[PDB]
Amino acid sequence: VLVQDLLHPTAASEARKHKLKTLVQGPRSYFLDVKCPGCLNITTVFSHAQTAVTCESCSTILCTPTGGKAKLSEGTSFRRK
Amino acid sequence: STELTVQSERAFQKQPHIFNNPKVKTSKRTKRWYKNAGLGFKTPKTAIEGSYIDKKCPFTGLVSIRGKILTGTVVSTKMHRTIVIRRAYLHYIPKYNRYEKRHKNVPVHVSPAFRVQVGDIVTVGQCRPISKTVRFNVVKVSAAAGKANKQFAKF
Amino acid sequence: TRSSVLADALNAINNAEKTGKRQVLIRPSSKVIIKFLQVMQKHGYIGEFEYIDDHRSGKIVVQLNGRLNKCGVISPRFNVKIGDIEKWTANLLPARQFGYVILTTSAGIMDHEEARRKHVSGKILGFVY
Amino acid sequence: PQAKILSQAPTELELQVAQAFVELENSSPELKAELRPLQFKSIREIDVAGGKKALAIFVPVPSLAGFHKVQTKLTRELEKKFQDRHVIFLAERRILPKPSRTSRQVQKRPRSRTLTAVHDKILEDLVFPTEIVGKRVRYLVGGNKIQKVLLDSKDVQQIDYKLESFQAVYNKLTGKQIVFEIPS
Amino acid sequence: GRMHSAGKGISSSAIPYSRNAPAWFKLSSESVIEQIVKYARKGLTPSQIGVLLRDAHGVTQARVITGNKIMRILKSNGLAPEIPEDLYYLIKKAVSVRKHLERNRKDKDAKFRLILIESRIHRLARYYRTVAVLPPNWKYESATASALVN
Amino acid sequence: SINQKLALVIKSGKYTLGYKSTVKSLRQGKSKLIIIAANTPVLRKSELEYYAMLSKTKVYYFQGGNNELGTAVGKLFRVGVVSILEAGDSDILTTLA
Ligand SMILES: [Mg+2]
Ligand SMILES: [Mg+2]
Repeated sequence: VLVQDLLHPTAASEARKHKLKTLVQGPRSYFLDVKCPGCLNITTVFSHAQTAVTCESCSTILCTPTGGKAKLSEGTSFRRK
Repeated sequence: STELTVQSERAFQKQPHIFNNPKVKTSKRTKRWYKNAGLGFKTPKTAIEGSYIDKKCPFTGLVSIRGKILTGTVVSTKMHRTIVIRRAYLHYIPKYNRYEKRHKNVPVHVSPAFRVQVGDIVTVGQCRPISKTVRFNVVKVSAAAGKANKQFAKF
Repeated sequence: TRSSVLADALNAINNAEKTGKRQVLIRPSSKVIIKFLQVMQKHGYIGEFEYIDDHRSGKIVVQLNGRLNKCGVISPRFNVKIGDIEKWTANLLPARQFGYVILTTSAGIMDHEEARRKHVSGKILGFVY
Repeated sequence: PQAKILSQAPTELELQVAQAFVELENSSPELKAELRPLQFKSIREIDVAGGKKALAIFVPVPSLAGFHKVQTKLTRELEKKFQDRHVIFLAERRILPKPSRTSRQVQKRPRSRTLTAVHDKILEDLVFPTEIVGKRVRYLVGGNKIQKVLLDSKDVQQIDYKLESFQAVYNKLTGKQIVFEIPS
Repeated sequence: GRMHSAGKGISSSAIPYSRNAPAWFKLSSESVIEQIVKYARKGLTPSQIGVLLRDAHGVTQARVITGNKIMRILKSNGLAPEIPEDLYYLIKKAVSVRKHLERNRKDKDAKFRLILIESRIHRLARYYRTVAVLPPNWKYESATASALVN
Repeated sequence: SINQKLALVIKSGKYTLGYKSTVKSLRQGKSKLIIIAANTPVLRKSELEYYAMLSKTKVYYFQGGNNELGTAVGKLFRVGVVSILEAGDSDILTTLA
């Protein structure tokens, strides 16, 4: 381009980059507030949880570890943050 | 060394020309001689009120510290009242405009006032020829903690 | 392994300049790089550079002006005397009227002209012209 | 309980603030364990370029955790009583100089006592209700060095009218030319 | 990268720029500490404590929520083990390779792998002996190393 | 996994090593789980099974001889049978193994 703005890249340009290779490195992972069908208590889980997070009522699975993001247990109700 | 065989060989070990009178008794029964070494070297307290003799001690013996003051690292304490220090330095070669690490071993007489361990940094003062190879005495040992505290049994 | 972050900064500026770019992103933005760039900016070989302060080491975006010919580093940082500075500038600089050999000195990071006029000498970092 | 909440004898510029703390204690459910034990060191008055003044008050920093809990409330009615002022809740963090070569061996300086970390904590406490999401340092071609502080877009309505007073007091304390911006 | 391989992959964790986090944590910095100690009383290593805190709880990082890191929390609460967890897992990997090796003596790939694992142990143990995390004269013996893992 | 449960019993709970202290603990009724090695003699393990059946304590069979029990409990000698007096922070009693 021979002239570009490194200090103010496009949001579309930054969103497709690697998490390390942005202008300031940060994660794309987040946290979720999950309600199991068993009870009403809010349990905070991780997106890439990599462990079978459990609740007190439905104490079998609330998610399932995978290669990347955790798979929520097909009946849970979650909201971000 | 107040104890552990002050007199341990065929000769009676005493400081020369220092007289302990057996007529005028005192409350110490030991008349010890010592001197200030000079050059801001504090005479150690074990040298002041010990019972060793060490005619080559720079505080209680008959040797004066004069000449050069060097600093080295103890690499051997296996001799009796004598240590070898290792002085590491850089030598410059003008052709390549660079340096080389070089070491020189210095044998140093050490008084029993000091406790000297391998890995310690000592400063040494030049004296008259003490032995075939020894021309220096330990005048001060530099060790505060020695990195030997976090190295033990945990709970 | 990154051994000289100043060398990686000066090679990135030189590669962006030789391709004709007007801006260059530098990692990981040491303060030796900041002081070297401040001498380059003082003498006009670069322009504005802004330091992106992330919480690890930072980044520097330098604005070029098509004006630098070669910014290089001398590695290792040789100890230069006050009489060896004329030899280093005769060896490294294209002419006697322009170009500066940058010296890290205990009076500060400075080029050979203000180091001679301060009568201070140290080790040599690099050159700019 | 007037001068006991100041811990210094002078002066009346803080004594009127110290009494204005007590008459703002008519909230007995929340007076206990929230506002009663809090206490401040000193008061500085800074003039902004817009003709206004700003209070820069110092709290002794064992207690920013409990003091920040009331700061976002207490700023509102303190500003209503003291219009033509902008109140900023700083902490008194000691700055220790770095040792020279010929200096005596004082205890090792913690990184919190360095000059750069105190200035960073001055900035963070200066913009309290927002969070700093980035920092840039422009190095101007004439030798100028301008700090840029990026603020989180959430909860900016409380602070957006005080950015000039924030940069005037920070230039007064740290002597550093700074600006602010909010990404969108 | 990959001191004992040709891999150049990066695949790391990018922690946030926010040194105060995460503005929805309603749990106290004290209560997460007894949750750390509760998990450490259950025998969990500091890396497994941080994983389990990040997953079941909202703990982004213990250093950003509390004042210190997890292994420092265990040291101040007296639950630091005799061996660091990375050296411990390296030693038990070399023990398990050797236990495989007496059953399969002609596993020359496993012998090459054991040499690489043991050389990683000697480099890590030399660093620990320099920084006095480990006592001096602490030697990995490859025969008494099963006593270090139990 | 099982060795981790044994190691957490050793660090945090109470136990006795050996045949004679295990028999004494079974007679006192103080035993919860007895772990018997693989190479232990069958007459010896038959008497340990009888005492555990006579005192209602669980029996676990270690997959490995007395050399492996000694290493699993952290010792440098062969342990033919280890009795667990009181579990510590481990769930070796709640889990069947
Ligand atoms: Mg790489
Ligand atoms: Mg290699």
